[PDB]
Amino acid sequence: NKVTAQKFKGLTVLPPLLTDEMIA
Amino acid sequence: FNATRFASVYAWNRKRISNCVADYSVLYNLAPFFTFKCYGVSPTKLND
Amino acid sequence: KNKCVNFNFNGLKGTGVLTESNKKFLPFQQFGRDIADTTDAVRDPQTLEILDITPCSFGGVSVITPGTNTSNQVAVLYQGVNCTEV
Amino acid sequence: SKFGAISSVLNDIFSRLDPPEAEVQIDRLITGRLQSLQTYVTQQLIRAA
Repeated sequence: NKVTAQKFKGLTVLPPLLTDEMIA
Repeated sequence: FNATRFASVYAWNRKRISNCVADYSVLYNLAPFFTFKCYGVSPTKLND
Repeated sequence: KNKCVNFNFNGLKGTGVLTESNKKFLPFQQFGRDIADTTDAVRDPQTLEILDITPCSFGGVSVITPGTNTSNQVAVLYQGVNCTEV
Repeated sequence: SKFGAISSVLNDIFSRLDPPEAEVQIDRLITGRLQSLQTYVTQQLIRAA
């Protein structure tokens, strides 16, 4: 909780391989 | 363009053109060697 | 409206999808820009109505494949898009 | 950013100018944007390290 967007220009963010649940 | 008497250079005239479609195809009926030199826009396509 | 079209509004050329706009800018205002400083909302000259401009659908495509030494079948991954819209 | 060109819109340049100097304007804009992308990549690499 303590830690906290539409780009048509060609900038994307890839999701990580490891989901948070697997890290937990 | 077809005015009979143009003003002197020091007291140059000013005219405002607005609210009208501007066709530049006619301007080529001037003396055969008229300089038509432009800055910032290509004279070939000033009709678009 | 509502398709990938090449539009020319008052000498302003572009390519995209024109949609009916719910934006409510004041009557004197003509154009609409964005964060990236490009026109995304426009007002038609013939009929004073508001249009939203959106770039046509695009994305990245990658290929999943085993080694060609053992097989030659492939799969296709379209990144960041619901493939009900491809 | 205009990067010294007469305008910062590609289609604007292609519509207001004939090629012979349109290549010059477009070249200026392209090289500026390419240099910006390079810089972004370089700082990304440093932060990754």
